Amino acid sequence: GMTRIASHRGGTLEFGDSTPHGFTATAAMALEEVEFDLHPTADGAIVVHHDPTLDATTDMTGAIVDMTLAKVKTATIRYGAGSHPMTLEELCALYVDSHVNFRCEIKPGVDGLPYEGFVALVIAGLERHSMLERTTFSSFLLASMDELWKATTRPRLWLVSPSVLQQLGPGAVIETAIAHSIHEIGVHIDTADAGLMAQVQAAGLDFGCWAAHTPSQITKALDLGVKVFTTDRPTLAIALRTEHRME
Ligand SMILES: [Fe+3]
Repeated sequence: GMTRIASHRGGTLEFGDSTPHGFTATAAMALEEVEFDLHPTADGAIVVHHDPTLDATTDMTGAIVDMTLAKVKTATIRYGAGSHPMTLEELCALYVDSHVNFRCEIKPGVDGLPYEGFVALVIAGLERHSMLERTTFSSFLLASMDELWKATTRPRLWLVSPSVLQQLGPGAVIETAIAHSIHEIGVHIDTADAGLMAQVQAAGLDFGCWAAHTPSQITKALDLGVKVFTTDRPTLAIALRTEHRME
């Protein structure tokens, strides 16, 4: 078939991290998914932002869950020409009329523990704005995968970090997925190879990748024939795939 392309945070290295501009630009592009992360605010809002704090990519400091949607909207995103962080409702508006689908990540808080009651709130929100039926859900945490398995019929994918992959080893990663009724894993592109993909598929699991940001990495994913990869350079990915097909 054809390896799908997911725009990492709207295309971080083209448009900045999680910017209205990058999401808008991604919404009009010739790829299949946009990838993004969500966190709650202290007053029940759902904001699109990678880290659980605002420090790294904005001019404001603090944990998103400790602050109001008001304060979060006062923050300005680095390299985002004046942009503020998006709510989920706002993000949904840009994609309702687009052909590109959602790949949502359930990230934990600053303490690394999952947000209590949030998976439900995200599922409600997406249903309320007519995108749930176009969302694939992802997380590094089995606690979050387990909540998703119980709360939704949408596709679920487990993000397997290099540490987990190396330490558990592929055998145990596969056993753990199967034990949790997880039908797809995503590994860091630098930890992927043909043998690993063989082993994963032989167990009945889909195999995708993440962090394919360079020409080398992007080409590796296409040559390997993975199901999907996230990329901070979606423009180049599309161009490299189009050219890979023909070659
Ligand atoms: Fe993510």
